[PDB]
Amino acid sequence: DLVAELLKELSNHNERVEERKIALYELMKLTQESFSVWDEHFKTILLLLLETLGDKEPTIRALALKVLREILRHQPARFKNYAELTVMKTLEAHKDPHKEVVRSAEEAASVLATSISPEQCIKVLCPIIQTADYPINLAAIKMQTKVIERVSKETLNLLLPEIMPGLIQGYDNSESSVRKACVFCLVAVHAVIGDELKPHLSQLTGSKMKLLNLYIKRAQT
Amino acid sequence: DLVAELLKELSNHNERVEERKIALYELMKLTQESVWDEHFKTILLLLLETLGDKEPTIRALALKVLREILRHQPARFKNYAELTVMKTLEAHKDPHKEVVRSAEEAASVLATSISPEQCIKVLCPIIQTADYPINLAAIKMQTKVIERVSKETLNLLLPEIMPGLIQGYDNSESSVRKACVFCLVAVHAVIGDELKPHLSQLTGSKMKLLNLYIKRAQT
Amino acid sequence: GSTTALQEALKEKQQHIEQLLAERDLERAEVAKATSHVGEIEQELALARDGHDQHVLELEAKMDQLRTMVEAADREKVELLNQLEEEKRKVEDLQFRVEEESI
Amino acid sequence: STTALQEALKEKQQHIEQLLAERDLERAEVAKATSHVGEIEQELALARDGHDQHVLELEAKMDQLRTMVEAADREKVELLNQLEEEKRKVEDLQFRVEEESITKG
Repeated sequence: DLVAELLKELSNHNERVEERKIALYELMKLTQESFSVWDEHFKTILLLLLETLGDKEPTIRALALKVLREILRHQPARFKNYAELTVMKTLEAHKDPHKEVVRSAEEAASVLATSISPEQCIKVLCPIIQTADYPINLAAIKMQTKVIERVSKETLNLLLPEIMPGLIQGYDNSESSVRKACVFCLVAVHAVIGDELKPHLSQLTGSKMKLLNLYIKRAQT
Repeated sequence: DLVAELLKELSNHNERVEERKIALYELMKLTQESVWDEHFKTILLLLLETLGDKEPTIRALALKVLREILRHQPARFKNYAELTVMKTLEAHKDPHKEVVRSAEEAASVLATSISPEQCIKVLCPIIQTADYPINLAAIKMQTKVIERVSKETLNLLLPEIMPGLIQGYDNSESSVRKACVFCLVAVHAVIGDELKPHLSQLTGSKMKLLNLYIKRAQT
Repeated sequence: GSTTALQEALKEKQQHIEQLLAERDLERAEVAKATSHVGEIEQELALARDGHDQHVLELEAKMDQLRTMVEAADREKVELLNQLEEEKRKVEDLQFRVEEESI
Repeated sequence: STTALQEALKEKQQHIEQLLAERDLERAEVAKATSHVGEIEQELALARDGHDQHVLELEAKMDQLRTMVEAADREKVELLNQLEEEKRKVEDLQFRVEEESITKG
């Protein structure tokens, strides 16, 4: 009944800002402490959060993202069939003009990156890496990296032909953060498959290989 | 009599650390709340003595107290400016980060309280001869003092100030070079183009760097 | 015929005796009531004292714990502030150097 | 006859006086008990009142201390965020430096 009431408060999109902040804070508080309530009421909560991400009020969005971060951090398994949507919405939230929202979105992206099934994440992210606008592609590459850190050698190896084009073309991007992100992602691949990576990088210039090798040696120590 | 007991507590050099912490906290508390007219000097002396304490936290707290006295009653430092400045800048060479921080705060408050002319005059030879990071803090404080002077006084003191900034600009330590750049910017804020003839002996590159940072300060 | 008068005096005195007895009984009842009252208020004093005592002890425990939390948290806060300051100074140095190289 | 009545009278009067004295003592006991009741009542009152004030103050310090803890933890979180931002900013600058280092030589 308490959950239903909080849920009823949260259904008022773009209105009752203070009361809904209170409701969200209460949601987070309860999330920190029942465990079996989610089995019946999770999905509605998720849906409402994702709707509230589109709010006119920035702070409501940021708070919503912090809440999503907590829910992800406590009970990840229930996101299994909703990963692609969640990723997309979060990455979208990275394009917000308000800095606090982007920050909370980056935190949420980190935990999401440590929660979601890795294969599907990569598979979803590839066209996003290739086609999304700055800085969505940036957050997507970062997340892809954090995912690569959790994959097996065999699986990564099998997924490489799909992963690589985005990283190679992305390395030629004009935005410093993107190039840096691609270098780091390559470093993370190298951490897993080692020398086997080298034939995939035949299309890079010597300068870029220098830059990559430096960060590899840096990552080793 | 309430103050006297605290003062007597503070007379115990390098000992009774917690009790002297209590005395210092109480003294600060009183500073937040006309006694000084009769009892200032002795306290000041103890504070300076306290800068030489073996206990770092005692020193940091002492610097915060000094900061409070400076912030509340600057005028009383009139005849002790040279000394207090010397001591604070000396305190900037402490190995403890918290102490260096509190020393920067105390130096900061000191810069807005002390007579600007005497401050500059005292600071110049320190800039010219002191070791890192004393010279650095001296330059930064020089900047904060420069922000408070009229054009004429700065103009009168320029021939003494400039050599330290130029030589500091040639210092091997990056922080000193940058601080010197900022001080030159702060002078430029007051006297504008008149600075240029004093900089005729500078290379083109550092002139470029200066012009860029000036332009950054302008917008 | 004063015998009748004496008889009547006896009657009056006997009546007075009975009345005094009733009165005395009432006074004893009031003494008993006051005694019971004393016992009751005594019981209340005991329970009040006990309850307030345990409650105060509990509160003192929680208070001192919260104090410990404040100290630890503030220490961590100061240290974090130091790390932050160092990092800012690193940014500042690197940025200055970059500006120098660009020129 | 008459003598018997006189004797009965005397005895009855003795009983009366005894009853008067007895009643006076009992009224004294009533006064004593009453004073006792008043005293213990006042003691109970002071106990209740004092306990109330004491509890109020302790709860005040409790809530103040709690507010301080909450605020401090919030400030700590904010400092951690700022710390992270500064760290990645440093990292970024270093990357740019290495990149220029390879371009120039």
